[PDB]
Amino acid sequence: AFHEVRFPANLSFGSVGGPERRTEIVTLSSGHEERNSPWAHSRRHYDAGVGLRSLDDVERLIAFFEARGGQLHGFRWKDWAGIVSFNEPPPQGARVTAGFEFDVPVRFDTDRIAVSVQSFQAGDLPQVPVVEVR
Amino acid sequence: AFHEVRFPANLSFGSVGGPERRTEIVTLSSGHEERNSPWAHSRRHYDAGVGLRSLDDVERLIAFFEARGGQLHGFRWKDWAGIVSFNEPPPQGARVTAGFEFDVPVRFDTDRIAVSVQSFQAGDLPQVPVVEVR
Amino acid sequence: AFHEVRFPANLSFGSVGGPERRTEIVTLSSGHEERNSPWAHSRRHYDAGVGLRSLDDVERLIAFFEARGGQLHGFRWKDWAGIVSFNEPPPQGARVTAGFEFDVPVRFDTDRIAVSVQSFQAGDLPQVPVVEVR
Amino acid sequence: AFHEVRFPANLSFGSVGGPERRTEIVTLSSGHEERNSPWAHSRRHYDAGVGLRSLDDVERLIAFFEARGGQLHGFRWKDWAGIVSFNEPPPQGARVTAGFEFDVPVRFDTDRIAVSVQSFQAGDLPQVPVVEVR
Amino acid sequence: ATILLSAAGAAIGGGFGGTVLGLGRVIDQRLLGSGSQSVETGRVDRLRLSSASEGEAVGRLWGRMRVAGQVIWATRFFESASYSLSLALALCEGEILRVGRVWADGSEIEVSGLNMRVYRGGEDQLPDPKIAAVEGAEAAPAYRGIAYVVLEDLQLAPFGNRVPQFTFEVVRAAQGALAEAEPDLTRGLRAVALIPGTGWSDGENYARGHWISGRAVAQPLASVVAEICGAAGITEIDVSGLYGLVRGYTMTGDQTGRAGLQALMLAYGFEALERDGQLVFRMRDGRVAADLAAADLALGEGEAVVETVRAAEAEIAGRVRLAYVEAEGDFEVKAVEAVFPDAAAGAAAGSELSLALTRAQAQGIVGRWLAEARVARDTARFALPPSRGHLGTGDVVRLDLPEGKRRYRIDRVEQAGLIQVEAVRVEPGIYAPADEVED
Amino acid sequence: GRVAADLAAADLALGEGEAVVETVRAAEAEIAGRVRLAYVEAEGDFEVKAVEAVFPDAAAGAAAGSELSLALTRAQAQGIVGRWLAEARVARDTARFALPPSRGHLGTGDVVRLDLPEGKRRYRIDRVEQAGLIQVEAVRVEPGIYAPADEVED
Amino acid sequence: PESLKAHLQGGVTTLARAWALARADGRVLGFTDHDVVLRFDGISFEPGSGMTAKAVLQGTGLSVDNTESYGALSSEAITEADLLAGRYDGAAVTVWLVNWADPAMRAVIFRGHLGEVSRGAGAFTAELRGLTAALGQEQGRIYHPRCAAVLGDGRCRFDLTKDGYALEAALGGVDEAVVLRLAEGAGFEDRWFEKGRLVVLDGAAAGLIGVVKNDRLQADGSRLIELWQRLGANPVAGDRVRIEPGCDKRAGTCRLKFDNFLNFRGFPHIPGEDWMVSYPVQSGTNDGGSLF
Amino acid sequence: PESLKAHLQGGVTTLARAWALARADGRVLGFTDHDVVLRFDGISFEPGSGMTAKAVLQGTGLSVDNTESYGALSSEAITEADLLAGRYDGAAVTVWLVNWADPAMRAVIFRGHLGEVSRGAGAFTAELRGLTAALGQEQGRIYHPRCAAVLGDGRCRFDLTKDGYALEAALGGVDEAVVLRLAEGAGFEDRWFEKGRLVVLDGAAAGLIGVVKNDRLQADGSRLIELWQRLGANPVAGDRVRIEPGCDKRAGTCRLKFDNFLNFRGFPHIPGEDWMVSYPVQSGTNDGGSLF
Amino acid sequence: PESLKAHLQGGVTTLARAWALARADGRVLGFTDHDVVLRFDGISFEPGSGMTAKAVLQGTGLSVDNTESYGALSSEAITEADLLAGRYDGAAVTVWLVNWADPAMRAVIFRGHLGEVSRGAGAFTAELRGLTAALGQEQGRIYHPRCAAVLGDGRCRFDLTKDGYALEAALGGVDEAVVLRLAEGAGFEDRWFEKGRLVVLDGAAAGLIGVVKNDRLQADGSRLIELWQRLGANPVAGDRVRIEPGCDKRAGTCRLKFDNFLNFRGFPHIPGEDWMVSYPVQSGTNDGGSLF
Ligand code: SF4
Ligand code: SF4
Ligand code: SF4
Repeated sequence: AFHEVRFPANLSFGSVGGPERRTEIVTLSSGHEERNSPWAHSRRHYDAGVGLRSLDDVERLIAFFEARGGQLHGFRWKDWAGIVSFNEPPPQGARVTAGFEFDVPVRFDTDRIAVSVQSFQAGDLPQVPVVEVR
Repeated sequence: AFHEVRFPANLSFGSVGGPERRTEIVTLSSGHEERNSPWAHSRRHYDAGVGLRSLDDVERLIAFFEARGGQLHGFRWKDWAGIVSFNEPPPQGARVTAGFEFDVPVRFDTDRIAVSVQSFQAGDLPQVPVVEVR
Repeated sequence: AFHEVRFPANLSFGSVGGPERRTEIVTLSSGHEERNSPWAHSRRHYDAGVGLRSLDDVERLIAFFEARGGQLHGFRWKDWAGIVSFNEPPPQGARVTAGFEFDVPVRFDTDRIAVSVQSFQAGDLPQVPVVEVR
Repeated sequence: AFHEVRFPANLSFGSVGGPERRTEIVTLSSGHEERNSPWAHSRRHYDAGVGLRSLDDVERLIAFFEARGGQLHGFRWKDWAGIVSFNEPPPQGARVTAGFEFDVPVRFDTDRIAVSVQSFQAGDLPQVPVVEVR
Repeated sequence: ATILLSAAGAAIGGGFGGTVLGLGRVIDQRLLGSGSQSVETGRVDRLRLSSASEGEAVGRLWGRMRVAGQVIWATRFFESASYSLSLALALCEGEILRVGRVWADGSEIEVSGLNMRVYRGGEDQLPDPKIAAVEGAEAAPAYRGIAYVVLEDLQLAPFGNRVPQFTFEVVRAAQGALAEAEPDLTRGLRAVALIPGTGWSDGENYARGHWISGRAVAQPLASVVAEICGAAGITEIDVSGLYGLVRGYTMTGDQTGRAGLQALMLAYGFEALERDGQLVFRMRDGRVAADLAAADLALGEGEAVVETVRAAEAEIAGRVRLAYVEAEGDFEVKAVEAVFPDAAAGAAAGSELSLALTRAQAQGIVGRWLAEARVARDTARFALPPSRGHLGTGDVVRLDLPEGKRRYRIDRVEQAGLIQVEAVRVEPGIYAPADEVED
Repeated sequence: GRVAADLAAADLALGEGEAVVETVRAAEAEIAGRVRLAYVEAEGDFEVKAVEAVFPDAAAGAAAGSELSLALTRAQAQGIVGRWLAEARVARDTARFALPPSRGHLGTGDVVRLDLPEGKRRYRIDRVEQAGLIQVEAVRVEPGIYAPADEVED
Repeated sequence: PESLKAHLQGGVTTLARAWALARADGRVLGFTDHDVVLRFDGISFEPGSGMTAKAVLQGTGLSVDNTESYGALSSEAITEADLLAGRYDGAAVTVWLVNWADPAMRAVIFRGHLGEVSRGAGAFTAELRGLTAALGQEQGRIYHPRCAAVLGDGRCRFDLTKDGYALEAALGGVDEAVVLRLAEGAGFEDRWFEKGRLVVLDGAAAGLIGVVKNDRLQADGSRLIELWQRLGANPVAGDRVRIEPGCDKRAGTCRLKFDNFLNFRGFPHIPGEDWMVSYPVQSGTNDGGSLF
Repeated sequence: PESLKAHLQGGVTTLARAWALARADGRVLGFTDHDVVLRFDGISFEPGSGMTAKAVLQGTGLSVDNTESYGALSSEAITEADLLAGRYDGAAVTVWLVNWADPAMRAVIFRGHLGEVSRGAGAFTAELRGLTAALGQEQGRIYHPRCAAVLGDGRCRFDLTKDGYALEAALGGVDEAVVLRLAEGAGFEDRWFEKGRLVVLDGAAAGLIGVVKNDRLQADGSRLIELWQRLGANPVAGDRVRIEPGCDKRAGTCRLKFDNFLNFRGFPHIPGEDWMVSYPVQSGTNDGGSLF
Repeated sequence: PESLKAHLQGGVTTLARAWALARADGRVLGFTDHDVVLRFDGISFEPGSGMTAKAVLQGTGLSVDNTESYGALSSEAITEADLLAGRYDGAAVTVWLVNWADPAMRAVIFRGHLGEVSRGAGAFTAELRGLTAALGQEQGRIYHPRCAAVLGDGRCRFDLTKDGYALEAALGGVDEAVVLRLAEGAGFEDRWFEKGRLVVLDGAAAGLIGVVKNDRLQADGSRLIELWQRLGANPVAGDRVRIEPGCDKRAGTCRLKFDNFLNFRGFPHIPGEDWMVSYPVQSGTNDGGSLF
């Protein structure tokens, strides 16, 4: 786990991601249901990042996966979407922030990455999913 | 179960959903077959909601899933489609409304959501399937 | 394992490939989870090469798979993307180069190849996935 | 096995095919690999032939599958791509030719064929894969 | 039309009948390991009785061990006036050495009192005994293979007047084509003499004394396991790595062939390895042949470099038992047990071996099993590449880990071009003499 | 061995395993080289006896015996064990084919001639499972097995 | 592997599987994965058949090893009229793992015994039982009142050619391969050989063993003989058979027909259970005799 | 559940699973699904490991219950050098089903015994045998002529510290964790303790039990002692062991070396089968004696 | 098939499956695949239920045949309040394979016995055990000192109506279908019938058999009787039951209450094991007597 950097600045339009829950459920077949939640929290689970710049940006991006990545390190993630609460219901969010200001430490959900060449200097990679391990 | 709010007002064209019937069935290989249902109601089972507004609407929408949501709470749902009966047959609907005026309390059929950024201010999420648990 | 040649010069736009990490993982259903990798390197795992030239280039390319290929030989691979380190984190890459100057000896990930004729002189083959075996 | 004819002359743009190998492989999980080849040869494995002419050409093509075909006969195959060697590496191809001049005796990889009518006189069939049994 | 829940029926028979075609037991399975299925073996015969029917099978034995025999050709009771018979009791097959120390129903009868004529049962085809000239020469049976003992004018007076159950100490030398090559004592001696003499006495150094009375009978373990595969027909048998003394094993007829051999695999622990077509029977040791590091295993099926299974504590065989035969005195069923001091609270696991061995040796064997069965809790399930395929199916792997460097002997090698292994934990110090005192 | 079917090879249905006739020949190491009984004497003093039949080529092993509690004479017991040792080596071959419901009158115990290009070997059938496609696990049966052995007596 | 480790420790390896089976008849058959015919011994391994080589298993236990060895049957190959008739039963194999670049770099994976062969759909599938197939079987004698051995056996040596005992005559009238007419019936007793070896040494059934029954001569020395079982290959009414004489395996038939009553290996008297629990009553016959 | 039914009958529930295992050593370990560290007893349940909680089964029959309980091994956690050496064997668990909002709303699903633990691929999988594991095992004595009990047992109480019997000395020369040199060999007989408890109470192997063999002192009281089995954790040539004396479990070794021949719990004489069916012959020795 | 081979050898065939089950009560039920109600016998096969007809199996061995026969339960049909109460147990079926164009072209596939019926999810699944279900069961008497037969049995014929033995009275006070008040209790002894047949011949439970216990009359001839088991159908406090008298199956209760001590079919004396191995001591009672 690191505190190394946010990310390369570029993120394409389509960087999707939202919180998860396990919340297993029985669906009582002759009436309503009853369902349990063991989390009290949520994995933010950001997906579908895309790097799109010159090939000068690519070699600092492929080794972003490699050098400080490996598999098992932080690389605090920037959200385009210390405790934050959500007060728009009379309930509350009250979800903690271990890192400062929406920085949500994560890890990539990939055994490999796949960078493509689109033109003499175009570097693309279609997806880098994350799940924000604590 | 809550009585918190309807929803964000915006819903895209394509918000699908219609009643779901157990309809346990035998399918005799001879021919005609019998069947019965144990509900005497119908889960309305609304799907494919889409939030589309600015990013100011997104942070009150992502924590809508989180804060009063979790997984297991009401958030009464607005239908664009106290007891209502349906008299267009000589049979009857006679289906109850626990909440007032088509408000059908539900829950989202998702372990996670997936909000996307499509431009500097565009916030999109493709689907939030519900089932109106009693 | 050979030191025979790089490759035919031509590679189409879309020659994808990036490092692949074992990343053995436990995925505890509680929440956060631990992980470790036994490599201390990363298989570069290049894919989607395409030969596109005249049919004069094809007979030196189909037997490239056959003659020095077979399945189990080197044919040092040219990357369009002696020890190289990656210093953009305070961590390090420090990944070795057995061959000189980005030449990454590989093997094709195919039991067969599939060359197509698209016109009197056009020779195409859609993919030759490699993995850079040491 | 026959020596009957090459084929109908017409072949559409897209007649794909290239050599195969079994070359089973273990991928030693904590380092490099080791892999075996039992062939010393290669099945050329041509696919995706298409007949496209008038319906006068079709009846000499549907019974090409039937009359001298059956299933288990030669019909020497023409390649648009006595021992031929490949000398572009310092290794060698040295692959034999039982038939003369790139004629690669094969068999169709089909239990059935499927000829279509595209217009009053257009005859099409999308694929006839072969593997060149010895 | 659709199929019923005999989809479970066709899953068994013969869905699983094809398996065992091509393939107390409480402690028998752990000692062979994952290994293979331990066949039911050696319910030890106590109260050896002789049944005169026609459905009992021909016994076989190797060395000094009592066998019941059975009646063949008894004449009618003859009253002298107070009875007399002419028995013939057939002990076992093959050429044997002489039968001494006959004791009937009860304690002991002196063989000098009898008129018995022992026979070796020679393939030379010994003629008629001429006591069967009661029958006459024209119908006198002349048994070739079996080693019968006739009895002449036997007075039935001291033991009731009924026929008593006779039991006979028999000495049988191990035979077979591997046995006639490489002769041990029983013909290898070729004249020992040197009778110490020089006359309750000084037998406290008999277990360490140079003289060979009594233990000259006992056949080496090499030829007895060679006799089994010889009788089964495997002449390709390789047995130079075996080092043991048998001292009176006994399996009956129709004892499966292998189930008679499998009792020896519990006592002396040997591999029955079969690297090549030789079927090498080597004695099991801890001599490490592999030295794998953790970096040198292949990618398995379950995508784990080394799956390591530790068995349940509730089933560790806290105390182990035997049912050996006394082998020095009057041959009787005995029992010793080895009890682990920390966990004696349960898990008794005993088995019965029909061979004959002494008193300090039995406590040595059960002391060896209780150590081994707790060592063989750990099993490993890894895959190693065919780059080193010379790991035969019975070798033992050092298997360096980051935490431990624990040895593993291997079983159930299934390769197809990727040698995948079910090992088991084996230490070297298990296979030693226990060095215990005697009775 | 009275044959009721007379199938040619052209007249079998398409089975499950997509083979017209799967033919299994059992292992040589398990053929019951010598067979045994435990009958009762039935003429004299009723006592347990035993006879055995030994095949001359392969006598090297595979003793397979069973015990029948009935009473029968001496030449009959050697007749029975002479019949089993012939039958158990005949019944090594089993066939696993499917025949169409166009001829469903093949009852579960009938015997099929089953003409092949190579052999024309009879087969008695077992384990008929049809559902509208009679699929058969046959077994090889010859007619000459079921005869008196014609042996002398005691 | 035996000193191909220098070849094998390199990742660049080329070991192609190959095996030879020796039938019960003297001929062997060759099989290889290499796709080119190769040989190292005088076997000439053919890639035209055999060889899928699926997953040889092992075990320190006495249980056999197994390999199903999927392949093809053809006229050069096993051809399945050979297999069905009764050959390939105790066929002995050795599987090899040869280097096709240099066939002197090889070893044996196991030497098998090929137990169960399942042929079907124009192919064959043959389970290779391991070295330890013979273990796991019952061998013994049960003191029964007959004999226990075959004629050629060591426990009863006979010199089966010592006189006019064997019937060497060539065959005619094969009919349904159970009835055999035999032109030269005459020369022996009626019902002389009732349990004998019908070894047929010529023609289609070459070296194939059946057992006789119903040795009856109907007219002028015809000697119509049945068999228990079919030969599995049709004799062609010109083959040469030899039939060893029949042994009833009984003391009376032993000593009368044959001289070898000494080498009996049987148990004629064997008193019985009721004798054993009997106590001697002092009435009637209590003098020494046969008890028969 | 015990009076959380008011919480549970509502569909809005939040019961997060959690369990504690108590090792054979006094320490416990904590595990929870809740993803936040919580505790109700002094256990401090950690969500860093453990906890997949797959399908506890039940049965009115004596057969055990089971739960495979997939998880993770780490330095805070089990760490698997602890597990392999011989700990966690008879580890006792309780699985709980706590409310994470209020941990006073909980019950026990079962109290288990954790029989089979299979670790691999950087994780562990541990079958939780049920409460009835001890039933289904054989317990008994078989009248054998040795003793039957251990030294500390109630059937033979000894007061194992009563004199200079135990060897308390600290260890040197651990070598391959089977041979142990022991600096203070001198103080006892040669081959005094041959079946004893090598309890090692310091260092790496803390409270770990092995069994001695080959108690031999080579020079100046070295006392080189072997063991049957490895300790599984290497002692560091500075640890303190104590070795209780060795019992051969025999009447002669009982009364001579130890005083406690009264508490024997063994069966020395036990005449035999041949005595039982013997009828008394009136010859030779028939006066009252030892029969030994 | 029986002479529909002319219909069947043509590829154009139309054989639609159909079967009838005869319940333990006299009524039968009809079932067909044909989708139109058809009949050939007086059964009126209905396609409203039954009939999936999955895979009848066969075997020369004594093992049964089987067919699971998936279908539907409805008010015309089995209706499952009939099935649960105890009917359809030994229900006998015949499966037919009729031509729907001409129902005179039919045969029987098997005649079954319908062993295991599993109903659920608004449907039923009923395993059709084959003809050989009765084989495979243990039948015998074990020389026990009671009787062995039922009252109506051939081994003890009784003429169960011969006097005022049976209690024919109509029922009141059914309560929980175990207690039965019975208005006409009076007419018999207290505790007269303790093992009898409560055949109920009217109303809901029509022809349903239970066994009595606790025949006690509390006041004015009430005769409150329990049963071992529920009838499975509630009697409606107006039904007519008849109760045959109770047999304790003992010699004293045989001859006293009933006259039929001759037809005993039991084994009263049966000395014992200890008698058998006993040798006669010449002390005490050794004169001829009862040994009781
Ligand atoms: S009768 Fe004689 S020759 Fe024939 S089997 Fe018996 S002993 Fe051998
Ligand atoms: S010898 Fe004495 S102290 Fe030792 S185990 Fe036996 S009874 Fe107990
Ligand atoms: S007591 Fe009489 S009537 Fe009753 S069961 Fe016994 S024999 Fe039959």
